Amino acid sequence: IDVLLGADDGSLAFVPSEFSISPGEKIVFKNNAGFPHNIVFDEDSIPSGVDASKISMSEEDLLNAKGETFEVALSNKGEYSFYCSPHQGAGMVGKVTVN
Ligand SMILES: [Cu+2]
Repeated sequence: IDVLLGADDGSLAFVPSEFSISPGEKIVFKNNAGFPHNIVFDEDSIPSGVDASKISMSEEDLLNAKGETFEVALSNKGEYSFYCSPHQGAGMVGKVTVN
């Protein structure tokens, strides 16, 4: 599944922001508008035992240019909350359910 980082009208949002996927399905986050952006998984809001480090960008890492991607595959079932660190306050947050 492809997820846009920033909407086509410049809104600071993940498009889509809430979605479900099957285990092993790849998520391709694509830098679109209002960059820089990043994708960070909340360590307190992911399934028990999962290493946030294996699926997240560092809060200091950034996708700076249009078209840059971050790809991740999730295996453990459950809900995962994620956000864009510089735009968290603006509401650039999401949640993926692995079912
Ligand atoms: Cu952002």
